[PDB]
Amino acid sequence: PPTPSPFPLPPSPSPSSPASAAAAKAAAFAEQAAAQTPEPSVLVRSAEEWIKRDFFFPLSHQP
Amino acid sequence: MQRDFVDVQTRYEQLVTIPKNKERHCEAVLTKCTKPLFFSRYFKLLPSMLYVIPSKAHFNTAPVQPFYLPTPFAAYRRNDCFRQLHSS
Amino acid sequence: RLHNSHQARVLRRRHVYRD
Amino acid sequence: MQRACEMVVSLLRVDALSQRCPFHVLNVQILDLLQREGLIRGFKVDGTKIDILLKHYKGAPVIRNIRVVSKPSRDIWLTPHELKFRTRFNTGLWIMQTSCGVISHRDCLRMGIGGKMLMAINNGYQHFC
Amino acid sequence: VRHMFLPFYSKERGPPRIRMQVAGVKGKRFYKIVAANQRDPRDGKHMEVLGSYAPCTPSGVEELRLRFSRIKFWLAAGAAFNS
Amino acid sequence: LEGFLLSNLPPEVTNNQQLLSSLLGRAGLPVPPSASILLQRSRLGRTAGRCLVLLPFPSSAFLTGEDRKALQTRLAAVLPAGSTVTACDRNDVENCIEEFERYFFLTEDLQRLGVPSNLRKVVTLSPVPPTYGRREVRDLLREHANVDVDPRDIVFRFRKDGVQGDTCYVLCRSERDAGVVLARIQETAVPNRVHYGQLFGCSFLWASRSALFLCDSQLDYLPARSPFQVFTTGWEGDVSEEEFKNLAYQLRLFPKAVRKFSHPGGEDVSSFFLEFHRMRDAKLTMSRLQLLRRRWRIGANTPFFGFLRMADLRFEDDVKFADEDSAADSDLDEPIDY
Amino acid sequence: HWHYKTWQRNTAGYLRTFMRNKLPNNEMIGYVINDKHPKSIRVACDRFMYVMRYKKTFRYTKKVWAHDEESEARLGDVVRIQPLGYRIGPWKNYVLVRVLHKEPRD
Amino acid sequence: YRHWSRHRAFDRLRRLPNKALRPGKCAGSLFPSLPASVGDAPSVHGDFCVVRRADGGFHLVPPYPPRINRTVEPYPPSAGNFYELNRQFKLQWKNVEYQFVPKLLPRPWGRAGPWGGDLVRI
Amino acid sequence: SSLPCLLDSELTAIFQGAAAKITVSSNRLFKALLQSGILDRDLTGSRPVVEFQKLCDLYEEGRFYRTWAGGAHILKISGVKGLAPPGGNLKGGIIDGTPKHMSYEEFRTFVHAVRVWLRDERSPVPLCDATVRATGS
Amino acid sequence: STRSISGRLFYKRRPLQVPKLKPPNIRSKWLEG
Amino acid sequence: LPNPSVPRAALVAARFLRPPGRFKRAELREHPRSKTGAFANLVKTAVRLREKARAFSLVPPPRLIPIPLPARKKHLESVRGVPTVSSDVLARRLHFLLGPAAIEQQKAAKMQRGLTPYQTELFMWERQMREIRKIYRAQYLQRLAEVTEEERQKQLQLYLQEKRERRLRREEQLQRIYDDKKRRAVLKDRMRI
RNA sequence: AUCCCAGGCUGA
RNA sequence: UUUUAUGAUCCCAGGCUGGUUUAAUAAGUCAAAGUUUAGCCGGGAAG
RNA sequence: GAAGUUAUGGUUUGAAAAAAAAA
RNA sequence: GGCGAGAAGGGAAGUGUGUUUCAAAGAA
Repeated sequence: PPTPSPFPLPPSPSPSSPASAAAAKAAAFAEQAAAQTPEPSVLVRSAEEWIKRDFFFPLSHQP
Repeated sequence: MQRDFVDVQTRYEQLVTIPKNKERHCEAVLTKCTKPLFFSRYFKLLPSMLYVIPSKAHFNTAPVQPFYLPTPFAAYRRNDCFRQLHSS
Repeated sequence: RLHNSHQARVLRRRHVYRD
Repeated sequence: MQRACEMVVSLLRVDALSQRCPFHVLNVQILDLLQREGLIRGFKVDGTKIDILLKHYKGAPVIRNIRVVSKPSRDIWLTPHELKFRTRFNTGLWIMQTSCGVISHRDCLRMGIGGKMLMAINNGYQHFC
Repeated sequence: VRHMFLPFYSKERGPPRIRMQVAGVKGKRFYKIVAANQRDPRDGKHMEVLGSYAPCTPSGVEELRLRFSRIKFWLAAGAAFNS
Repeated sequence: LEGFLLSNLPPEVTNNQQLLSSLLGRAGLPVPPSASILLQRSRLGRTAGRCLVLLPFPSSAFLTGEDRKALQTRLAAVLPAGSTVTACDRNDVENCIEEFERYFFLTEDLQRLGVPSNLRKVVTLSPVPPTYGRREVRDLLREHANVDVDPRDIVFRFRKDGVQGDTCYVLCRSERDAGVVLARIQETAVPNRVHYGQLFGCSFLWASRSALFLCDSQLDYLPARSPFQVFTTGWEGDVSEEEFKNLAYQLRLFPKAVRKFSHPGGEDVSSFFLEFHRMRDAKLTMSRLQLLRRRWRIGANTPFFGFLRMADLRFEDDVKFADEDSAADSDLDEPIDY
Repeated sequence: HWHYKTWQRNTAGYLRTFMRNKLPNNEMIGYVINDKHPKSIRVACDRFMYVMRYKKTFRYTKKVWAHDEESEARLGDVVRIQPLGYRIGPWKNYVLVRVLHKEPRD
Repeated sequence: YRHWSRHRAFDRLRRLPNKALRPGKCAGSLFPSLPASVGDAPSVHGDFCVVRRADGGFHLVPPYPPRINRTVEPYPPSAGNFYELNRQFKLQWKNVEYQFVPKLLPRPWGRAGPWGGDLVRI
Repeated sequence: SSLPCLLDSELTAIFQGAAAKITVSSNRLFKALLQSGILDRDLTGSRPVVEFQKLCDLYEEGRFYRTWAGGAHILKISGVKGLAPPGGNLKGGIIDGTPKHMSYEEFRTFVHAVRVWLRDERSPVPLCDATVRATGS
Repeated sequence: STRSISGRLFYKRRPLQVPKLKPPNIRSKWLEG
Repeated sequence: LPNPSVPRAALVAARFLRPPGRFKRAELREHPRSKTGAFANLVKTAVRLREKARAFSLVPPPRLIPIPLPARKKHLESVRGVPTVSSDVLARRLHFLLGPAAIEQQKAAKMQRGLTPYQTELFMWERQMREIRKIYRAQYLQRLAEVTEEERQKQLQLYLQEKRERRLRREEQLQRIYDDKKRRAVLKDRMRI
């Protein structure tokens, strides 16, 4: 069964550059969404769509 | 039932299907029954299909509502092409 | 940004001048 | 990319307290990753240049090696299950650029995202391209 | 034929069937139960591997491995088979 | 330009009078709360998906090609996607009105054709161009066969979308007339449309006996007995079911069951419905019947045998029509072979 | 023509070059290199191949003739084109879909 | 390789590939609808035609006149010992004749197919 | 009103004049047809003059080049290099753009089609494209 | 070490620049393999 | 030019008909040619049809203006032809067919003159086979419908997630770039002053 | 053009 | 006017594809390219 | 049925057609 | 009279063959 876990809130004093901080915020939210959302089968989408998703989003924890 | 296919089917038709068909308003179309039988190496014919039209004895083929055709559509009616003799 | 072909360079321009 | 491949030289100095390198936002982000990993004492941004204050331990420097992977004339990308194999059994830092920012190969592996391999710090002798 | 199973029917090769391809080596022979078209080569083109059948086995009992759900699916699709 | 024919209208639009009127008003045609609307409905009061919009023609008689283009573009833009819009002149309007009438009164015409006495008098013509009607079929038969048939016993096969099929059934006044039609109408060139005062497009019509009708109380539930049934006729009058079983065995016909059909009057010929175990057996028996026809030298168009099939039934209470039910699995009764 | 092996087709470089090449409906992007003929344009399109041996991607140019119903694609404009499945006349094989960048005129 | 400069060959017979008849696709469309995908749908019957039979039935027949590749010499080389190497296939009804020789066409072939010809009535 | 059909004698005269079995380039055929003014007479019977541009557009849209095997000469000349469209072979190459040389029957069919299309452009009810698929909703 | 795959024509240039030593068993070339 | 005329019914009915092989093709072009049908002469048919059609005015081919197809993402839809029969009925039928009742029904099947005992049981045996084939189709279709409902839900959720997050990223980037340009423009204007 | 057709229709 | 050093014009030679195990922290797909029952394809003619 | 698909070896010996003009 | 029948083809074709990514409905 799935075991969702809390994702730590990114710090909001910045220990890095502002661009790094923004990337960290976006990455945290994206990884939480990827953990909490499932994925359908290959046949729903095309090869190029899957490749684009793979390179743009963190992989889902529930294939 | 140990009673045989024809016997069981006929009895069920007598008990249930026939009264239902008599009470239900019916209609006849030729859309799906016209499909030809697929050819094979041992059968390459288009034999005539016998369409068994429902009869009024077992089916209530009367219209639910009378036919309607108002003006100015009536002025175009081809009176000679049908024997139904429609009127407003 | 690797492939700076003619089409790539045309499409990669935010503004007329890079001040 | 050119600026990062240049900053490799400034990072690989020995017998120096601090060294300068060319400025770039990508350089700043890689320096942020390095400081979070505790490989440099710090750095300062001064106009066209960045002054990196390096860290040492028992004489030798903390940064013992830098292997460049992605050059401006050739990108290198990896799927998660290729990154796992390539970084197998190594304590070094492989810097990865992804849609989620410049992170470490361990963050990339946990996220399962496709990334671009830029540099390997203290990776010993482990490379494929 | 229902629209879903049309690709399973080949104009050049014929309708789908559930049959057995020879497998193994000279002497040691078993069979791979597959779904193919009627005019495909016996050991050649096929659509799916549905199981295997070994009449001679060390245990002395004929062994039959089958994907039950897939056999049901191909029977529903209309694959023919022999005695 | 007399009007527009809208086809494949969605059921929502067909059923909602207000929506269609509002759409036409937005397009430009003023529909009174002027242009007139007529829907295609069957005897069950169910819209077939076709609408005829007759423009006001004390004034539209001065319309031109530009006006036609503008109005058609506006109608196409306004109406739902998937529904086609066509321009109709007076001939097209007449054809549409006759088509709606025949669609409504198809059942009675089918019963009248199926009257058992007309078994050998119905001729099937195909492919009839859509512009043709009963009068056009009568004229064609007169011209190309020198045969006169009643223009009121001609029945067009309809499609699931309400549009006429390319098949006609004509009740010739005599079996001689039917045979003459069959012999004459073979690959006959026929104009497709009358436009600009000329004849445009050629269609090659054929005649045959490929749709036999029988309406009787003895056969209403006959087809339900089995799916593999072959009708046959042209035998001697006095032969009973057992004698015909013996005759069929002698002729090397092997039916699972035999059912004689008799109707009041006309005992010169005895008709029998044979029943078989498999569709393969039915088809092979039909092939042997064709062979026996050829070896016996009877007319190739003579009514000898056929494949029984109940006409599609539609009932008022039905929500999904059996012919339109995508879940049907009757194809499993007919294995495919190459 | 070049055939990639099964394992090669799973690599990140191959997948990313395939993603770059592919578009919905097999559309392509290019720029106009010929606008003399009416309702026609010759378009140069960037196309990439991944070389396994050296683990890098090189770019080449694909030049095709498309159909332009109107007259809106001049020389040096960036456009998106779609294949037809048939050859209109002796040359044209694509159809203009949209104009991305327009070189200033007049 | 050769990057030399040479004059165009005007009198050379350019040979073409051999292609056989396509059986067709049972999953194809006899009467194609509006295509939602770029490209014509395949034909159910391919290069064969349904035609009436002498026994009252129908059967599939190859096209006439034959689709031939005349850019290549007849094979085997001894084919002339048994065949008419210049055989011609005419289309004449009464006094009207048609000159039609199928030949390969440029791609994309699509629904129309690889072969075509001109309209020449005599 | 009505659309009279042109005379085979007049069409043969125009075809032979353009030429001076027999195939004549579409350029010469179109120029001769436009000079004869026959289309103008048809339009007057059924506002501006027909243009060489209009003839070219109708020829393209009717796509007679594909229908009457207008590209077989490409395969005759180039060979296998003629199969692929422009750009199919990344090396490049020359593809002849010669428009089709119509025979008499092909020219007659083209003329009939042109007259019918020109009539349809103005007639309230056309022969072709009388039905248009709705796109909005 | 990647200076030999510079530019766009690496895939045709670099495969030409390789060792050109004699075949291992060219001493018996007249046996024709 | 045209092919010999043949009904659309024959066109449809020949869907699964295997085309002739090499020898069967050779058998159709022999000289005795006894197999040729009515109005099916190879040399004459096309010309005859052309001449008959010429008697009337030819309708011109369609004018085809090429347009680009729109780009729409593939969406999984609910299965259409799903029987509504009940799993209880299917279970009863399967129990009958796969139990010992089918063999007894085969034994009890009646014979017709001309058939051996095996055939009369085979035909009844095949009658049960047509039933079980229909039972498998219903179960497979219902299970597929359930799986498709699940998959449709998953795909919808994934699409919504991706769309929302990409929209947020684009909004952030646009805001940042807009502020940058906003300051740059004022700086440049002051320099030009 | 009249050799064949276990192919057809017609003639007041 | 159309192609052309991104190789046009223009010679000679070659159909393409798959095959499970596979040692070494060299593998989670054998890892630029090496196959073996097989896959796809490979005119027409009694004139 | 459609859309994309790096060429290699023989060392190779760069411009080829159309059009214009010519008689 | 009816079905099946290529000694299971390497004789053509280089930007070709094949591969990869797709798509293909009657009963309208």
